[PDB]
Amino acid sequence: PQGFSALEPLVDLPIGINITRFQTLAAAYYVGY
Amino acid sequence: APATVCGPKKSTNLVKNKCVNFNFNGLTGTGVLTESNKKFLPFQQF
Repeated sequence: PQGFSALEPLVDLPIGINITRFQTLAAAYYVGY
Repeated sequence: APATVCGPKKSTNLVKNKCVNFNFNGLTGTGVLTESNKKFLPFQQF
């Protein structure tokens, strides 16, 4: 839907790992880069 | 690799209405400090 809304921070994690792929566990979801 | 374990860090008393050096979590300056009325957000610091 239209309209404007900001995304406030939730949590930060000081992990040293590296990531390249990701997965996911009426069932729809949008993916934007 | 992010630092995950570090030693304890001390603290002193709080003073107001005097030009005093301050160290508020890595923020360093020199000026007087006083009570204010501006409203921040739960995640906003500076």
